[PDB]
Amino acid sequence: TYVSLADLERAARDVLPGEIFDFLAGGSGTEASLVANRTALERVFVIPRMLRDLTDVTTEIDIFGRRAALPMAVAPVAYQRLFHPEGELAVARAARDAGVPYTICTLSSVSLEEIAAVGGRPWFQLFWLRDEKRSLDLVRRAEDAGCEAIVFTVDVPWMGRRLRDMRNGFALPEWVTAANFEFAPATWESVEAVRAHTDLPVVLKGILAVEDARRAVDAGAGGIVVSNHGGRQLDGAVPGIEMLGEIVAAVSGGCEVLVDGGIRSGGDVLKATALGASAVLVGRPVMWALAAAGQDGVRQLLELLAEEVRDAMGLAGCESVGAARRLNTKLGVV
Amino acid sequence: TYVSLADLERAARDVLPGEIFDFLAGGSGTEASLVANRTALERVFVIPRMLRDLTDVTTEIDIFGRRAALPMAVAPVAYQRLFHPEGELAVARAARDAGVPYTICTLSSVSLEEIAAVGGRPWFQLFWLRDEKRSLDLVRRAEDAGCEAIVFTVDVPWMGRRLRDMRNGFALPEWVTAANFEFAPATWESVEAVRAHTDLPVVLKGILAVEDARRAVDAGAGGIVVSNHGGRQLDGAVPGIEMLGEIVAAVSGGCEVLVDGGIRSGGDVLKATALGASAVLVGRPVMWALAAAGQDGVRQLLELLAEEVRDAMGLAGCESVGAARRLNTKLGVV
Amino acid sequence: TYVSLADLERAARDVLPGEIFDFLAGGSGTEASLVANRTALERVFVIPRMLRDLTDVTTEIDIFGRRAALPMAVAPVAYQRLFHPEGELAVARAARDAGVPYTICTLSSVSLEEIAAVGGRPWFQLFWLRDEKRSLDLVRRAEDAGCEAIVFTVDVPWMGRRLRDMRNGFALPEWVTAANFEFAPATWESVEAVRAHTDLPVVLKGILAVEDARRAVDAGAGGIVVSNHGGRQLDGAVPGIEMLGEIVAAVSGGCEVLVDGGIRSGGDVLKATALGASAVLVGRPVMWALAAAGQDGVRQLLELLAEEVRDAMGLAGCESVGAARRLNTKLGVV
Amino acid sequence: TYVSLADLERAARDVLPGEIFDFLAGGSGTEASLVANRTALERVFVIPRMLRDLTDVTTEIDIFGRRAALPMAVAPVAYQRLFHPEGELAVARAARDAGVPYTICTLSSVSLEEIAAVGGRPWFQLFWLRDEKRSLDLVRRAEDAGCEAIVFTVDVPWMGRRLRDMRNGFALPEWVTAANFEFAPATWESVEAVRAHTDLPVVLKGILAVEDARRAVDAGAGGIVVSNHGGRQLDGAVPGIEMLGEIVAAVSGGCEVLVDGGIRSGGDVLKATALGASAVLVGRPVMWALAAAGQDGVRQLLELLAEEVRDAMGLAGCESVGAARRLNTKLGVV
Ligand SMILES: Cc1cc2nc3c(=O)[nH]c(=O)nc-3n(C[C@H](O)[C@H](O)[C@H](O)COP(=O)(O)O)c2cc1C
Ligand SMILES: Cc1cc2nc3c(=O)[nH]c(=O)nc-3n(C[C@H](O)[C@H](O)[C@H](O)COP(=O)(O)O)c2cc1C
Ligand SMILES: Cc1cc2nc3c(=O)[nH]c(=O)nc-3n(C[C@H](O)[C@H](O)[C@H](O)COP(=O)(O)O)c2cc1C
Ligand SMILES: Cc1cc2nc3c(=O)[nH]c(=O)nc-3n(C[C@H](O)[C@H](O)[C@H](O)COP(=O)(O)O)c2cc1C
Ligand SMILES: O=C(O)C(O)(O)C(F)(F)F
Ligand SMILES: O=C(O)C(O)(O)C(F)(F)F
Ligand SMILES: O=C(O)C(O)(O)C(F)(F)F
Ligand SMILES: O=C(O)C(O)(O)C(F)(F)F
Repeated sequence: TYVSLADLERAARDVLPGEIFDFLAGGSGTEASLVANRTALERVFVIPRMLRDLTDVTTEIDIFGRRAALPMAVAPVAYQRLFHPEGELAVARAARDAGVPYTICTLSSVSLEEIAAVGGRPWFQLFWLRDEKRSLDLVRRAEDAGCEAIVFTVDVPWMGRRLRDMRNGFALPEWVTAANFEFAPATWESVEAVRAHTDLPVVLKGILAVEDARRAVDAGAGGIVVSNHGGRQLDGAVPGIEMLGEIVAAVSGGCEVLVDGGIRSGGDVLKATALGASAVLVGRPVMWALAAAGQDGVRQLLELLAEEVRDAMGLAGCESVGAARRLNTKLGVV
Repeated sequence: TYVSLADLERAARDVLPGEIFDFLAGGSGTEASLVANRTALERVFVIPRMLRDLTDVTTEIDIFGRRAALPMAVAPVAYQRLFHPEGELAVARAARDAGVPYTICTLSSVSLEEIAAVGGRPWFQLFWLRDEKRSLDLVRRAEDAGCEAIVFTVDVPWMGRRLRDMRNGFALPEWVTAANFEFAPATWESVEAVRAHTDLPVVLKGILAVEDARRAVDAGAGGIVVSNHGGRQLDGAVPGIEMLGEIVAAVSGGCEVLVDGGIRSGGDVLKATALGASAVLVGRPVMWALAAAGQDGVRQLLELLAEEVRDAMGLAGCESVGAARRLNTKLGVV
Repeated sequence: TYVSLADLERAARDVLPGEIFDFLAGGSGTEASLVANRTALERVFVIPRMLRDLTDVTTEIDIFGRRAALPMAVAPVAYQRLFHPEGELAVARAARDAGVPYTICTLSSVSLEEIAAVGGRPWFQLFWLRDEKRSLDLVRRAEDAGCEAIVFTVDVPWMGRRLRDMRNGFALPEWVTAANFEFAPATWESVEAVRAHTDLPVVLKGILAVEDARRAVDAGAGGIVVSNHGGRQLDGAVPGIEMLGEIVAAVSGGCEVLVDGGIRSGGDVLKATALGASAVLVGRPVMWALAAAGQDGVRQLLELLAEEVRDAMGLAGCESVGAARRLNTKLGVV
Repeated sequence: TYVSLADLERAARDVLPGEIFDFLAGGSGTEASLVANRTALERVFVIPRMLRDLTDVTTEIDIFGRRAALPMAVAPVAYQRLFHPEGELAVARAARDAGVPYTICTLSSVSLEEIAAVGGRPWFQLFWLRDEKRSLDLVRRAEDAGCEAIVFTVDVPWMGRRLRDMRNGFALPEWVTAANFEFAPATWESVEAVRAHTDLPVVLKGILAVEDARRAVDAGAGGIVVSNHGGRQLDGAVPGIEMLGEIVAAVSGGCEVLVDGGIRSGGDVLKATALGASAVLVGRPVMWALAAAGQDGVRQLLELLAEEVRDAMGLAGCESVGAARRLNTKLGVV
């Protein structure tokens, strides 16, 4: 039985080959931004409210035209067959059963149409490719397969410097491939080409500057993910959680504002929502659960997160996610 | 001989079964709010005054119509027979003899009428129950038994996630019961029902938001306890000591403002009073003393705390608790 | 050869009996204020000036009508025969030869007249006693013996709670006595009685509140020492170095403003002067040198401190102590 | 293969004699300013921009009339034959081949004319000497040999207190000499004498006070290096990186503003440029590479730094160094 997300990390570290654990856990450079994602959340404290009606606490949200069971989605994580033989299918089935959106990756190790066929109203994460037409074909494939949003990753003009992977000489095993089939820097022109090619909401993942959040709204984005890519891209990039409040104020409801990086409990979800997030993404912990126990492991993680989110909301006096967004916070020292 | 409260923790850890020590020591979740209660006090420094008349230093206060020997009461702690066979009776006798109020718990392991019969003008802590009538009957029982204040706990719509207890599989031994005999979320309506049912002062324990402190005064509370429940409820809730000054300013004398969480010396009592508290509650250390040496252990703890409070007040130039409330503080780094 | 003051602490720890080392090193309570004296200095960084004339760097100051070779005096430390058989005489001889004022203590283990006969224009530290007439007789004795200033300690209405001493059961050996022969709280009336009884400058040692520094000037003090008594009195009292700049601004040249607590190098002297101190006191390191090597040890400490002060001043562009007081500082993180 | 600058430090520590490693690694006093150079950079986080054109990312700058391949130069480091038998010639050849300026030192262990003959448009670092005419002759020698800038070190009126060197009894081996052949405090008059004696840009290295940066522009300096001399001069001097933004604002383009101290990656270069630096100097890491592998080691270090600078710039949305200077930063906690 798992009682915290950290139990799942310990389980995944036991089972996975070291170099695959390092691919999953690592960040770029000195890993300063990886560590800072955790430090930044640890410094945030919630000011809970008391004595409110909790007859019908609900953790549901409406986002991108669908009800979701929690203010959370599974982050895009490439090559999930690295962690378990059922890879993306195991995670997508558990997310569907939990009512949580799952983000299908451009670098999925099972084709996007197979994962979409699991059901659950999934999203699709796009990398812009040197061949533009391939990127736009991926968007059309995702839409035709029933994906509900395009999560355009805007912080990977190229992959960051992953020193653990370099030191391990890590490469994909022969049995893991990019099943949808290189990176080209995306620009605002690329965003507009995607927006013109689809009716789905376009969500820009990897925004940290306030001006880029404003420009995303002006560009017609339906959402942004405030994110430093889990500390895997620019080493020294500010954590998303440290930019979130300023960004939420600047867009002033013009798009959904998600955040990711280091969310490791329902209490962390509560902190993100109190700082103004519409929802969070969760990356590494979902893969820990997949490595530890496959689909059932992911189901147990999502049940644990749902319990922790409900617990934290009610302890803070919030019968709905909207009420949680109106909580105040205080920075402290750890 | 004990020369600090930390000597009592070491003694209690030696004697108690591990799972009972963990029930006592633990907090919710990652224990971030438990640790932060200590960090927050450690960052506060007092600016002492010199050269004042200390002919007649007194640590007494008047609160809820009674003189108390120190600006301190024993916090409500459930199930004290877990720590010593005399449980609540041992603690209540020592508190009476020291002139300190003792808070009888709804979850006491000796009935509230037995503990009240010890004397000492006790308080009574109320949990709101699914059966409302049971809660209101408890209030009437407490009043009929001579309790002087109703300490309504407002931060437990349900118990937080106590991971040590889950991991230990902790349960009450067969020989410990709730001797007054489930939780229902309390609301402001519950507060009003209690206020209408009693002539005693109603004290809301577990307030952290400034607006909830203001509303408590408007609701007719005679006091509040600024508290995160010793880090046992919302993991990530701000420490009470970090909200205390703002709350004292907002209520501007409209009710007594107590604080708890991490008070471990007379110097900590002085810090709380300099931040504006009327009095503190002390929880875990009283149980350490009870575990270590029963009634005599509690007596020794209260004598040590009285000596440390007198010492700190006089070293800071304060002949009375009111003067201590006018001290200034400075945040520092530890 | 000693190249830092920390070499002397290591040497003194080797030679002294543990309980005497603990009497010297210890503070009150949890030792939070003892540690904070060091943390507070470590957080201060100097902004040095370049390209100034350093033809004739001088570390001298004029204070209380005498030239001193450094902006430093030996702090009052009781019972110096605990550390070396020559006790106060060894320290006073080395201070005289270095041109540094030495503070003779009320609790000296050699009589104040013997120590004054060493020469060197000494100061005299006064404790107010239950028998007032004894305190005023001490002042007259000190003046008749040629002491140049009365350092009235205002932060010891009684001794703080020295837990190391309690735990060690420390007591003075039979061969160490208060050779000038209990504490009574001093008040502003006591200050005025001393000021009326002597022509010497009265320096109030142990001021931390800005208002008490202002009142000291109004009371006719010639100086104050901004100090928490080396963390030995109120545990949780702010470090003097954290109050110094505010106090220097409030008195606006109306008296000399000294500081002590944790000065462990010439660079620390420079930080204190850049924060506005007229001079520092140094306590524990002088006793380390005395324990390690007697008079010659103290001489070596004072020569090392003089070299470090000259080095730091010149590296910061300061040909005089007055120029060092005009340096700016920046708080940083350690 | 080296994947970070820290790999080179480990390699250099293996090969060098301990006392030479300590000469290289050490700082003055307690090494507080040495450590603070790293802490200060670790606290700075970059706010990267996304979706910008990265077709032609260039790391080049124009400085002192020459194009440089990176916003970096090799800092002046005395006596490079201590680290490798080819000393300065090995480093200068690698810097030339990488397109990076190399600063020839007054205390070079190979004559300045030999090092200049390597090519690469070098700079020359000047110490002011007791015999002024020797300093001015050095300037003329450097100019006649083709050096492009005079880097006048203004923070060494004398050498700081290097406790590692004292404790090791470090001295130059007989086979290392000052091949160009004592310190005199330099003043603003010395700066003017140099400016009058040369047509080359004069760069004042070791400025930390804002007023001294302003005065440097007024004095006709072409640049300054904001620097605490790698923590080797005043122990307790603020890190240059903590003064850089204020200094850049005060000079408001009147001279080039470089910074040094603790630059250990391309990400650190990016932080310095986002705080407004025109370029950085790098000291110790260049010597680590020289010790580890001679000229080829330096080449590998400079190739690694070039890759990290390009990577960090592009990940932050910057196609040029000028764009990197317009990035914003946020202080965080580590
Ligand atoms: C192993 C791994 C692979 C990832 N692959 C992608 C990817 O292909 N596309 C993308 O937009 N983000 C990718 N991410 C970033 C995540 O979507 C997410 O931003 C980061 O992991 C969130 O932080 P968390 O892992 O701390 O929860 C990846 C993360 C990891 C750990
Ligand atoms: C073992 C334990 C049981 C407690 N039971 C109750 C309770 O029944 N009702 C309540 O209002 N608080 C309860 N508390 C909270 C305390 O009253 C108090 O808020 C917290 O312990 C104060 O902090 P301290 O222990 O750091 O002094 C309990 C605390 C502990 C440690
Ligand atoms: C062992 C010891 C004894 C002291 N005795 C006295 C005293 O009799 N009177 C007094 O005013 N201060 C006394 N002090 C305080 C010092 O004068 C000084 O304020 C404190 O030691 C300064 O800090 P430092 O030791 O960190 O340099 C004593 C300090 C120590 C360590
Ligand atoms: C061993 C050593 C010798 C140095 N010699 C000189 C020197 O002769 N002249 C000078 O201006 N700076 C000298 N410096 C300072 C460097 O130019 C530079 O300011 C400092 O090393 C920069 O920091 P970094 O080493 O952290 O990169 C020296 C530094 C070291 C480590
Ligand atoms: O973080 C990852 O591993 C990634 O997002 O898939 C990549 F490789 F594109 F950068
Ligand atoms: O902290 C406790 O253990 C408590 O307050 O008694 C409970 F259980 F109600 F939450
Ligand atoms: O700090 C000391 O030991 C003292 O100042 O001498 C005392 F005892 F008076 F408090
Ligand atoms: O830091 C150095 O070692 C130096 O700059 O060369 C010196 F010696 F001049 F101070």
